[PDB]
Amino acid sequence: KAYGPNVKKGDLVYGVVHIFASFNDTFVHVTDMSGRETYVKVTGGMKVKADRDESSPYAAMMAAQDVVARCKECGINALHVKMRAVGGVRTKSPGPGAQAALRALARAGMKIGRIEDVTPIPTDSTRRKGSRRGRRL
Amino acid sequence: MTTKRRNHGRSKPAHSRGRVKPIHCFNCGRLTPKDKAVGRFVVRRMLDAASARDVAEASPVYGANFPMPRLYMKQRFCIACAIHSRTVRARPVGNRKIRYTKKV
Amino acid sequence: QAQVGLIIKVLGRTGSRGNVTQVRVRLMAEAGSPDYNRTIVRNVKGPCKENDMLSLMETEREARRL
Amino acid sequence: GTVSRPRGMRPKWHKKRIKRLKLRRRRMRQRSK
Amino acid sequence: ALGKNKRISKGETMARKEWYDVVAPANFEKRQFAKTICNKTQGTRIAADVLRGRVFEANLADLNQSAGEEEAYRKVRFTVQEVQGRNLLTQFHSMEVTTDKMASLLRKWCTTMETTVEVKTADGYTMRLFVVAFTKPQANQQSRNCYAKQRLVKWLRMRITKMIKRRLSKVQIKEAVSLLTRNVLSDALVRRCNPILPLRELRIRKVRVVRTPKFDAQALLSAHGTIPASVEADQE
RNA sequence: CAGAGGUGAAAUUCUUAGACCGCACCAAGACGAACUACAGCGAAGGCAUUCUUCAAGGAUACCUUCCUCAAUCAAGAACCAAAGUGUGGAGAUCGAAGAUGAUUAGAAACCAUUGUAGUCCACACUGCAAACGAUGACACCCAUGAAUUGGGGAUACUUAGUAUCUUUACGGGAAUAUCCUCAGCACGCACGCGAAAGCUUUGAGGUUACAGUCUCAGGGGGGAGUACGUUCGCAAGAGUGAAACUUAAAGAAAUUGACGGAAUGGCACCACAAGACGUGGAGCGUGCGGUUUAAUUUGACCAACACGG
RNA sequence: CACCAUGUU
RNA sequence: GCGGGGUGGAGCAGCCUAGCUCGUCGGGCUCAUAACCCGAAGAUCGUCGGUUCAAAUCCGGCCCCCGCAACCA
Ligand SMILES: [K+]
Ligand SMILES: [K+]
Ligand SMILES: [K+]
Ligand SMILES: [K+]
Ligand SMILES: [K+]
Ligand SMILES: [Mg+2]
Ligand SMILES: [Mg+2]
Ligand SMILES: [Mg+2]
Ligand SMILES: [Mg+2]
Ligand SMILES: [Mg+2]
Ligand SMILES: [Mg+2]
Ligand SMILES: [Mg+2]
Ligand SMILES: [Mg+2]
Ligand SMILES: [Mg+2]
Ligand SMILES: [Mg+2]
Ligand SMILES: [Mg+2]
Ligand SMILES: [Mg+2]
Ligand SMILES: [Mg+2]
Ligand SMILES: [Mg+2]
Ligand SMILES: [Mg+2]
Ligand SMILES: [Mg+2]
Ligand SMILES: [Mg+2]
Ligand SMILES: [Mg+2]
Ligand SMILES: [Mg+2]
Ligand SMILES: [Mg+2]
Ligand SMILES: [Mg+2]
Ligand SMILES: [Mg+2]
Ligand SMILES: [Mg+2]
Ligand SMILES: [Mg+2]
Ligand SMILES: [Mg+2]
Ligand SMILES: [Mg+2]
Ligand SMILES: [Mg+2]
Ligand SMILES: [Mg+2]
Ligand SMILES: [Mg+2]
Ligand SMILES: [Mg+2]
Ligand SMILES: [Mg+2]
Ligand SMILES: [Mg+2]
Ligand SMILES: [Mg+2]
Ligand SMILES: [Mg+2]
Ligand SMILES: [Mg+2]
Ligand SMILES: [Mg+2]
Ligand SMILES: [Mg+2]
Ligand SMILES: [Mg+2]
Ligand SMILES: [Mg+2]
Ligand SMILES: [Mg+2]
Repeated sequence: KAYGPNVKKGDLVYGVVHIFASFNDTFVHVTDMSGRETYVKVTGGMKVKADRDESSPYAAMMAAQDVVARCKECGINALHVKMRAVGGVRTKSPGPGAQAALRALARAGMKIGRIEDVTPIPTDSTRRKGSRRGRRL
Repeated sequence: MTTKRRNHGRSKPAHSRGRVKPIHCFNCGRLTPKDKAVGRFVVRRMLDAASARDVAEASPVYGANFPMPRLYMKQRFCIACAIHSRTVRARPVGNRKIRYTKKV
Repeated sequence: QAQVGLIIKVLGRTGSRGNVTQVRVRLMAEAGSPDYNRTIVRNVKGPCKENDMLSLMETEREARRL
Repeated sequence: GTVSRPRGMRPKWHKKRIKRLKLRRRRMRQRSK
Repeated sequence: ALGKNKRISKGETMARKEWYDVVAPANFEKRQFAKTICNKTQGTRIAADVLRGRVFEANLADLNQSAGEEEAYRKVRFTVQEVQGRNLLTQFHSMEVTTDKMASLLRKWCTTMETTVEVKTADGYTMRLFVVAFTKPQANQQSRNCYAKQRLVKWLRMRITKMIKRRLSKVQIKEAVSLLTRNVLSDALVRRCNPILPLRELRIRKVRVVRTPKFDAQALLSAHGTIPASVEADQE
């Protein structure tokens, strides 16, 4: 398939994987180092049929394995990691599929570069959803 | 009724200040005064021990010398949310006055 | 298609009703293989014990600690 | 529970009833004077 | 979820792409960092038109092979200024400490002092610098906190502003980038500010270019020295 | 490039007319995270980015000045979160009302997607809050240990110690260590006090051994902060404020039980799990109830019903 | 963190 | 005068040869009621005729109820 950069066999060609793991879905998005070009984007909802399971670790692992397949056709063999939670005024805790997706990429044979946490952190914020009494569940 | 806490459950003495601006609870978003909310600063590893060792094998940068990044986040809870998540539990009347000044 | 694993430590009875046992299993693979001496945590249904053997099918999912 | 036994409805909603009743009586005397 | 979409219209991508090389200015050890793909020129859409202005982010430790353990927590951004064949000639865009390292410097019984400095370089670059400093207890101190007096905080902020303005306004953007990458400016800041207030750590958290001069091809060429060749256009 | 969103699970909703996601930007309005503390400032309400500004305010220092000028208060005056009102702006976020989707026996509630007034600013009103320390103001006495904020001083005995770090310009500096001191918010804790919970130089102590000074309010529970009158307010309302009548308690703090869709630790095949064999469907025996009858004698309703042997 | 309403003096 | 409607105990479909829901009954679940679970019964299609092999259905007459008209002087 080739479709890759003119480099020596075995050389590390680096992409950036953006892992957005909320509590409803997991995103496995592979771009370049500028972020402008996207080689591939597979989500957990692309892998399951029930809404309740799109955020499951198994769905994230399945989506990560799909990404490694396509990355090989692109020529990308190494990835810098940028993981994020919902952020903003919402929760900053990463979703269940964040750890599963990263582990799946490592086991699938793709080299892991630098890892960073890039959830949007406001230095001050608008009002969060819900009343002053919070979500009454 | 009877006064449960001399503190009244917050950190605002009678002549220290009038109003402390509220914060949104970490879980449910309830507005609670910042001196009253249960505040925990947690340092969390990005991956567990099994997952960290797998990612380290495939990482030319991370290994025995370079530690992997951690998660730093100050969490402030509503009283109800802190009790439900078990970060704080009801205590016997005698033990209610026990205070901790550092993470243990 | 099914990898054989050996139970090396019983961690306890997990879940409600105590019908599931969490164990640490070492994958029995030939030397030089990537899965050599790989230990994973799994959930087991049925009476199990140390030094028992399991057919794991897939060996990627790790059970949550409890 | 944070207060003692009320012996009646919630006093805040009892206050709202009285306020609504006071308003209605005020308008009724307007259309007779 | 799969097979759930109802309204779809409301009524080989790789084949087109061509690989390019991103080149950092000559003041960095690893000149040809990163590699990107752009649509091949087709029609009136010239590839270099959409390639100009892209911002690439790389770790400083990867750019400069110096294992000081401090460069591994700094990201450097570059803006594509000119496309020369298959090489993207870049200019410094911004520098920022990684989120994990910045969040780990906070302590709960000390004063966090922040300074924002806007400086104009000699070649017409406007840079906004963000400096964060932390107070520390003394060696024999027994107090429960080391909060700083507001008078000393304002003095520290003013001295930082003066030193950064004086040091960076008389240099070019290339020299200013070197001053920031090798921590020569940071070393002098913490040396001249510690007598004001005992400082646990003084760090330039973020540097951003906010205004650029008009483009100059000769200026870009002199900042890149000997441009390494690119083999992407070369037949495999 | 085929989903995204959202939930306990969903749906309303968005999406090949390209949603979501990714990178660098632009606009607009809010907000000032971490640092943020039984910390500071303010009469209270309140107050958190930086720089430049304008009037203040407190503490401390003083062998400066002065000479009862004070304390507390009807009347009177000013200020006062949020919501609300008027007129102009602004309108990102959130969001009373409303809409739609769920959940439900019902649900116009809680949950989901939205959305008006609002939320923000200027000017003018309103004067209500668990406006709380449910604790009026001024003054006196008052035991102990560890701290903290600001300013100073030192390095029945005739006088009793001590350091560390940085250091080319808001710099004869800054922060620390030890000791003392005045003022401020407080913590663990001696008398004494209290119905108790608790309070304690921060009194709720120094009170039947009842007197430092001034002032506000209360007199069983309801009716009711209602009616009437009146003042103020654009309105919403606010202040003032009864009676007839009704009632034996209402209420306070603690104790022991019981209970909790609160938590912790255990336990049981009259519990479950893994299972077995059945019962519930058929015929029939028997007990119980109904119905019937002259009478169908009667007890018993997990712990009654092949039980009263 | 689905749904659990009531009990003649 | 014109148009339209009568259907299980109630409310409505099918009206161009019997259905739903509520109710009722039996059994479960509960200490018990409700909610919930499993089953069952209940229908001259308003009456009188006609057409047709066969009429709730198609064609007339009859009894209630329902609307729209009932104007110019
Ligand atoms: K989901
Ligand atoms: K697009
Ligand atoms: K009011
Ligand atoms: K028994
Ligand atoms: K009840
Ligand atoms: Mg979804
Ligand atoms: Mg709850
Ligand atoms: Mg104060
Ligand atoms: Mg207040
Ligand atoms: Mg608290
Ligand atoms: Mg209670
Ligand atoms: Mg109570
Ligand atoms: Mg009371
Ligand atoms: Mg009442
Ligand atoms: Mg201090
Ligand atoms: Mg800040
Ligand atoms: Mg307001
Ligand atoms: Mg307006
Ligand atoms: Mg219900
Ligand atoms: Mg109703
Ligand atoms: Mg509804
Ligand atoms: Mg409904
Ligand atoms: Mg609604
Ligand atoms: Mg409606
Ligand atoms: Mg009041
Ligand atoms: Mg209070
Ligand atoms: Mg007070
Ligand atoms: Mg009061
Ligand atoms: Mg008071
Ligand atoms: Mg102070
Ligand atoms: Mg002092
Ligand atoms: Mg007396
Ligand atoms: Mg009375
Ligand atoms: Mg008024
Ligand atoms: Mg008037
Ligand atoms: Mg009005
Ligand atoms: Mg009006
Ligand atoms: Mg025991
Ligand atoms: Mg069984
Ligand atoms: Mg049977
Ligand atoms: Mg039977
Ligand atoms: Mg029988
Ligand atoms: Mg028993
Ligand atoms: Mg028996
Ligand atoms: Mg009832």
